[PDB]
Amino acid sequence: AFWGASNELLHDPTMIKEGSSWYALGTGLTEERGLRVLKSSDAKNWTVQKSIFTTPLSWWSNYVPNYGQNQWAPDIQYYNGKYWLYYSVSSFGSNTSAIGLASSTSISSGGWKDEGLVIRSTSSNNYNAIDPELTFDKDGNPWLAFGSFWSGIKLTKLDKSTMKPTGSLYSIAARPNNGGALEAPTLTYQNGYYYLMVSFDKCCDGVNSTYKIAYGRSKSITGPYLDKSGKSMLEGGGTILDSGNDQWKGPGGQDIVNGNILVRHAYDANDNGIPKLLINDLNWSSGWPSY
Ligand SMILES: [Ca+2]
Ligand SMILES: [Ca+2]
Repeated sequence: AFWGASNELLHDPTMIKEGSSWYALGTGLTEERGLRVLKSSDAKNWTVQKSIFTTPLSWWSNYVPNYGQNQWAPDIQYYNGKYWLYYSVSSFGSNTSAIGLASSTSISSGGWKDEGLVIRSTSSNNYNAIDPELTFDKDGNPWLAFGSFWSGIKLTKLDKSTMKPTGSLYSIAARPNNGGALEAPTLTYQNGYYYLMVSFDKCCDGVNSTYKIAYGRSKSITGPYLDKSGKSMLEGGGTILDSGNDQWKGPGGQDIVNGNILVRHAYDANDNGIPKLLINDLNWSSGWPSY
């Protein structure tokens, strides 16, 4: 079922439970520094907390010299006794970007240790190092998906002791004939399959907001991810979970929480087109994700 939509603005959400509260994190407000943090007791009515990175980290300028003041598209998990917070440092439209990592033993305390650079991109790369997603393979070991535009969604294994990349960089979703207009991966292993969801974006309106949520599955984490029709996500495949409705436009930025909750943003046609946090239960019983 549909849990509801938030009061508070949130874009590119991730969410996690800590004690008697839920925390939802998102892209920082454009006019502020850092990452946006919301807290609630009911996952519906949220209060805005002090942001993460109200002070920027000094190393960011070494990789993204004219980074925008807000950081983007956080991702969080608790693993091996710590919270791991991946996030994006970038500037609007650019593929000169970096994904950073911070760690904590408590979200409510608001203390984060800088773990440094995860992966970066420059104009010389055919991908954009934003929109991280931490996932776990069938052996419980960590991997990172990321990407936005250019040749699309990438995947690397992570070293379980440093939480940074190891091995080769794999390609797992692309839209070669629609301008590379996809972003924001989320990836989970359920019932013997790897599932990849991505946001398909508008390619051609000069704004490139999210538009639909699309999915595919694969027996191996490195793909190919195939949609319900059998089409590979590397060739623009992806079955549409959600294309919005009368009130809620451009759903995207989706993240799978606890295996069976889907959070996402969508833009409120009844409230100035502001992106809000929408949450549904997720069912996998069909072989595929469903509301
Ligand atoms: Ca995300
Ligand atoms: Ca996630």
